[PDB]
Amino acid sequence: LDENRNLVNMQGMQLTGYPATGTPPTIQQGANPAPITIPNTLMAAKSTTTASMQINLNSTDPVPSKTPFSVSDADSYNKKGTVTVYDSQGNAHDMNVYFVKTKDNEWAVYTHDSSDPAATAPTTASTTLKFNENGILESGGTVNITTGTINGATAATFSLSFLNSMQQNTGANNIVATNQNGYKPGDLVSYQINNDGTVVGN
Amino acid sequence: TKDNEWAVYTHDSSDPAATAPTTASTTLKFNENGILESGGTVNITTGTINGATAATFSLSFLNSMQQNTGANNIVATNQNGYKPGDLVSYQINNDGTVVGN
Amino acid sequence: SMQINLNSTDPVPSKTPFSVSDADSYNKKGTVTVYDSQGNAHDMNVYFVK
Amino acid sequence: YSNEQEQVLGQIVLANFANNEGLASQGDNVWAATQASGVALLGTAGSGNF
Repeated sequence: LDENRNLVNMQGMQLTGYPATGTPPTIQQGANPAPITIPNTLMAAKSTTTASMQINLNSTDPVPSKTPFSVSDADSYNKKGTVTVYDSQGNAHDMNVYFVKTKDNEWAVYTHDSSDPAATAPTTASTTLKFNENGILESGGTVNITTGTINGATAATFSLSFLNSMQQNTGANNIVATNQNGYKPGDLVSYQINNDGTVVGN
Repeated sequence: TKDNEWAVYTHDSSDPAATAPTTASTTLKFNENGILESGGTVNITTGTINGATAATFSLSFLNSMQQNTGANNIVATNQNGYKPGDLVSYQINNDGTVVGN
Repeated sequence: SMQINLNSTDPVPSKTPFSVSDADSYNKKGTVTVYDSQGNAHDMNVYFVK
Repeated sequence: YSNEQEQVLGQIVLANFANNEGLASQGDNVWAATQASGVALLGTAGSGNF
């Protein structure tokens, strides 16, 4: 690993391979070979854009007792999940989501912020989840949510899709997984090579 | 001082009769993403020492990203000045560039 | 010229509109490199959707 | 010190090199910064790369 951080043999003949571009970068399969380098610089934070969250719901979920929806009383909702989003400067915001069941095959979804000091607790339903007779999501599984500002940062609206959900009596209710394509900034700390030649940075 | 705005003060810790920075040497104003926009360079002068002329020069802060990088940490610094010194050894590099040390 | 083999039993891409950022909307992405008059190579990305 | 106080006399610097196995030995168990070996690239104890 020479002065300019280029993978090179013991004599000075720089190593070559398929260059990778994108975010997340992908190996351009047919690209012309080019020298492979290891930039010590840091990659800038990318704001959350596509957050997804699966959930395992129950058919026998009771209707909430207190019909006025809120965020204080735990009885106001049947299910509560949470995800994390990133601003344009690497700040982390917490997005809460509430599922309530009015009747069968129909659910109401309410988003909420928990980091903005100027975020008033809402009651409007973010969306509706419609389900099959067997417990398969019908539609209403695509939402766009914008956060607020945090110490001089602009919000980043992300697409929240409750894809491949199900409500088929999994006992209680629980989220299968949460994810997105946003990340904080960070500096290079370690690099490796997999058993298929794809050089990996950490 | 506020959102996307910092003030930059300076002080020569070697001058015997230096003064604390009353005002700002410059002001850094950052893009919304965290990209530096203004206050990139500033003329800075120091004090004379031991009957030797003072140094007036430029101090630049370009390519600085304040993007929630954990805590504060200076990434790099650079100048072009050096103390006088004598020769120790030379060499010949891989491209014939005879360079001293 | 681009000789390429295509899988017959591969499925239709999930996302119906053609995206350019994620592979869910295209079956196979290849890349060739052509050359201009001045000599600056241009990367032609070919996207294949069944 | 002898009045229930503490002082700091400086910090140990760890100078990671961008190029290991490129340093040159000039005597005892000691190397010197050379070309094809990297700049000093100073740094503290536990911060990140070190």
